[PDB]
Amino acid sequence: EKLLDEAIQAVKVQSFQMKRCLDKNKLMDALKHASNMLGELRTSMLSPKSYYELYMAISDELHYLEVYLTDEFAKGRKVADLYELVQYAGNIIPRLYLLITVGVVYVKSFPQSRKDILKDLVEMCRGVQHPLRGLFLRNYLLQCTRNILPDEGEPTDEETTGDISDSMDFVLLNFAEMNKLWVRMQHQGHSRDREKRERERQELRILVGTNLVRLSQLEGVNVERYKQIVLTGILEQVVNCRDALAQEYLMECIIQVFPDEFHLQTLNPFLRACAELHQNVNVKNIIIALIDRLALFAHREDGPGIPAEIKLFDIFSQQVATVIQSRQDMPSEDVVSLQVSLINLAMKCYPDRVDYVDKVLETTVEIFNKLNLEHIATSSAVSKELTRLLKIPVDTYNNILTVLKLKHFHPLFEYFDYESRKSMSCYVLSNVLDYNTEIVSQDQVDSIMNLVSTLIQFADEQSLVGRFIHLLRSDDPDQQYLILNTARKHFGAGGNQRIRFTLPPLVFAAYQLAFRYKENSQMDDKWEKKCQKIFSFAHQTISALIKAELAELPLRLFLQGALAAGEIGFENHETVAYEFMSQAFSLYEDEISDSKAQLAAITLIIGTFERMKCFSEENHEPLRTQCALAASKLLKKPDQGRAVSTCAHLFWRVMECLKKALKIANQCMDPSLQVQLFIEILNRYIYFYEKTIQVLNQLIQKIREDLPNLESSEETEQINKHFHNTLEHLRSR
Amino acid sequence: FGPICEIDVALNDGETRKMAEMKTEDGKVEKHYLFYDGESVSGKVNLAFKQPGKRLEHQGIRIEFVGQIELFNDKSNTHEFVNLVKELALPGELTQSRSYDFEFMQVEKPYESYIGANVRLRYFLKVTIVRRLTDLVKEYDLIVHQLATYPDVNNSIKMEVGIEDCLHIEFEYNKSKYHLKDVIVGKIYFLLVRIKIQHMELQLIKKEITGIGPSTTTETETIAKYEIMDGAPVKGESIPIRLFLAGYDPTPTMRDVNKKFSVRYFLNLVLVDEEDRRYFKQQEIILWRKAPEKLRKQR
Amino acid sequence: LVLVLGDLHIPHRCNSLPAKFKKLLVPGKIQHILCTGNLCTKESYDYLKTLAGDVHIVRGDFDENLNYPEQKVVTVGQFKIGLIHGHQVIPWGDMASLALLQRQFDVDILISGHTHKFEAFEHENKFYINPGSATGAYNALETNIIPSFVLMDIQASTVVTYVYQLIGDDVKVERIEYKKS
Repeated sequence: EKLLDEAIQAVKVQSFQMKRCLDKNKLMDALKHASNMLGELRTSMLSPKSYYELYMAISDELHYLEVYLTDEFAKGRKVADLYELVQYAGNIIPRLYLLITVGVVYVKSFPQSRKDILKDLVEMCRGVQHPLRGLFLRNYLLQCTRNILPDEGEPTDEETTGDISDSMDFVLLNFAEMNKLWVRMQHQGHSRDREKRERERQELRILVGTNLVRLSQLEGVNVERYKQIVLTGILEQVVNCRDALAQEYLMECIIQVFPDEFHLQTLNPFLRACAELHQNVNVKNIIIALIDRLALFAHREDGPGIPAEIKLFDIFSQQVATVIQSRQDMPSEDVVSLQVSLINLAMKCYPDRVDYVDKVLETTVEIFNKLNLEHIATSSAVSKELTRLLKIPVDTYNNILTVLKLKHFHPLFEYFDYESRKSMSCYVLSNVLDYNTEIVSQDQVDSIMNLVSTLIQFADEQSLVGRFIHLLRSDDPDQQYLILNTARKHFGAGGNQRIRFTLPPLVFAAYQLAFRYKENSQMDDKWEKKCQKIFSFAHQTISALIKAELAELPLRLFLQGALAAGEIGFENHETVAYEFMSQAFSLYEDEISDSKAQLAAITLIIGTFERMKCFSEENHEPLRTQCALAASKLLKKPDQGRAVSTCAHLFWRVMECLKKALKIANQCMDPSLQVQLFIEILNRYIYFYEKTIQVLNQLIQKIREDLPNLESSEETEQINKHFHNTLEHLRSR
Repeated sequence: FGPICEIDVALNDGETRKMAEMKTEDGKVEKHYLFYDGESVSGKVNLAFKQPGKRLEHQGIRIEFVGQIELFNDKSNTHEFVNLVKELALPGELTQSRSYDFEFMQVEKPYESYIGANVRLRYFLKVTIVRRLTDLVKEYDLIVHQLATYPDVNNSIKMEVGIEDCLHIEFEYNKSKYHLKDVIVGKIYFLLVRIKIQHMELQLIKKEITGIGPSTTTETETIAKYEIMDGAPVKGESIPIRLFLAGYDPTPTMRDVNKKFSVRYFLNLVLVDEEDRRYFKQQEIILWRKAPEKLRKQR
Repeated sequence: LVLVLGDLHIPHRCNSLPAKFKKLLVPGKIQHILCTGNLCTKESYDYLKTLAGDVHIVRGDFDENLNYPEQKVVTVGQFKIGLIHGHQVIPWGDMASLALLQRQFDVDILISGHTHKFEAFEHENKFYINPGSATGAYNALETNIIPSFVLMDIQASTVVTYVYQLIGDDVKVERIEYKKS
């Protein structure tokens, strides 16, 4: 490529010798230096980048020759016949570059000679037939003629000829001779360097793009003229290129430089021209740039918005499909992304209308149902494209109830991979979860279980059933139960692991419901039987824990059921609590091996039962004995002593169990533990004493000898000051 | 002793108009009075006598307008086709610078003063003072043109040429009889391109046919090699041609002057491929000088 | 700054902690966390983890996992603090029994509850806390339940208390002070 280095070398030498004669007012022989100079463009041995750098080097050095020829003519020192004087040389290239030099000045200095010379220089461009020299001189021409084209906002030196019509036909002819030669870029030179030709096509294409930027600068090109001449004239140059990359760089250049409103009404025409494109075209990026800039104008304020005539929805859909219909050998991700944009636009441009996005995703199922594709796994990129597709509808809708209220939302989820299907299902549920969803209608009640039907066949469900009590809290004095009963049935069909997390809240949701009819006790007259249904419905749900082999959870649940029965006042509640009392009694006595849990049961049973002041002593006493029976079934001593002591409150005879409590404490080995239990009998006597009396005095004396006969540790002194402080409250002085 | 008498020819209208000039042998640049057919010549032969005390005896004094062509650099066939003679003095003496008035009424000039290699057409006034042994022959060259106005018809030479299954082009010369300051405007119209063409060049080439009949010495030179094109074109390309022939200094196409030499000009469409062959096509054009005229307006 | 709450029932009786309580509680300001119980799900326990790290939990009547301790004690700086729920109490709410509970453990400070109604008093030179339900979780004995949570500042032999209760739709606060004897 050293040919290039010696090329610009001879360039400066004649560059500075022409300026030598320029300063000497030797115009004729200075152009002679330029004539021996521009004949370096005669070569074709240089790389297009190599030639491009020299061409820019030449474009700025003839610019110095231009500013010389400019100040000559501008102030009146115009050497005549230059339009013809330059036409004596042999080599074609120096002769022409001087011709444009004279030509542009003749346009500015002589307004009347505008249109005519414009119709000569551009045709004189074909005075060459090379692909490469053809490009650069005309991009050079575009630089020289950049702003001298006419317009409507024109200075009124009315000798001028030519208007915006002249400009548009001018540059379209420039657009013609550039696109044609840029395709002749593809098949020139040697055969082994087709990639070299195409990469340099990616380089000098910006030169042609400058012509298209010239188009945007024309303010006189309005919507009417553009669509009828400039667009079609471009589209004529669009359809005749018969080359992929030539078509690729151009089309995106048309959208990116031409403003939005020009592309507003070209939807039918331009995309029919897109249907005219080759199969090697990146039609995606063309429509990507389309909807990019189109949605950019749809969401820019300070204007009418989008005209009411234009229904982008159906027009896009009809022309989009034709783009699919016209194309041939097409990867899956192509149609997915276009449908993504269809979803994208139909939501953004039509937020308040929901049946529109419905149809597009309805077509999406119809597209891929007709598409003979098997069950979509995660491997191919189609998985990530349809994921991006399905992601948009849920994210975009502000109130996610509209996501749930979609009937055709369900078909989409079927075709996904198990890993993908699980991941998206918990996400869409989480969206119903992470945002506070209020009362949910029966229609969406069936939806959520249907969404559950997609997921199950984790604690995520527990979060769902956690707000289920809220999003399916209803102010109806009947229906709420059916909501819970639907949860009872369908969530019970989920399996066995889940119900341990949801029934204990669903049953209390029934308690809420049960106490909701405590509120409705005066409002309703059937609530007593409805509770009986609910307390039995609890028993049904509790029985679901039984088949789930759960033991302790129903215990307290029966206890509130006993509490709920005894507090509401519905008919037969005493036996219902009794029935539950027998249930909790039986479950405790059946299987549990450990002791502490059994301790918690009876202590919570006895605590509620004392508070359960609706069991008459015809029922209280048999249960009082059964609580005494339950305590006796234990293994270790001090635990039983606490239980029987608590049984004394059930007679509120009291001191009967107190005497037994003393007896149970007398067969322990370690003196450390037995002595505070002695105190725990004293204070127990103290409490009932203040509600029988002399037993307190003797027992205080009894612990006095029982205290000091031991070896001590950090626990001994704690009970000594405990005892002394115990005396301080008995010190009621 | 120097010359006995110097012959000096000054025309009575040797100051008018302007000068047009022509290039002579060795590239020398000689200027002689431009005339035209039907124009009279008149002047004074200043016979400046140089040697005082001596005398110039003679057998007459005359001046001859001799329009003659010399062919093949030979003096044995110097042929005068124009010969007008004015007698200035009879046999006598020259003792001083005597001015003799001469005037050849309406000198007929059937051909333009043109100079070739083996062709040399000249007009001159030869003063021949007949001395006893050596007549003082003084020559005063005079350039003359061949005038003609615009032609009635200058038809469009529109022809198809090419090489079979290799090339076929339509070249259109808008005119066929141009004058010396014309412009060749036309078009080259491709109909077939299957060759790795490197360029197209148009050569303005003269054939100087010299001699009479079989003695044909046609020297051929390319004054111009005009460039219009480069590279190998494709189907559907139109090539206007624009060539100013002013920078060529051409001579009118002279059709068999005196049946001893002719001047014809041919355009040669020369086409060269990357393998360096040349394809040529020959087309005659007539040239002719037109007028020294006030340049403006056009019919 | 230490926090006190209890009787949550996050899945059980309500949906979650009331929104205004969950903007007041933000991570960074509180250095220790204390709870009474009835989490009923790792949600509140993990939410307490988000709030701070010095978190200590005792089992309610309705929590499930067995790794949580039934009771816990702490001697932070100067004070002795006890931690229970409150279901292990005769006719829950008895004044004499709770005075006994400190008398057993000889702490300076107790936390209790299980009644879902807020209580707090100082007695026999010792001081007790019943934050109640911080989610307004229903209780059988008392119909209406008000969410309420407690925060406390201990400098030296002196703890400030701040309890926020849910009456109506606003945060109403009552302030109580304690001095270590």
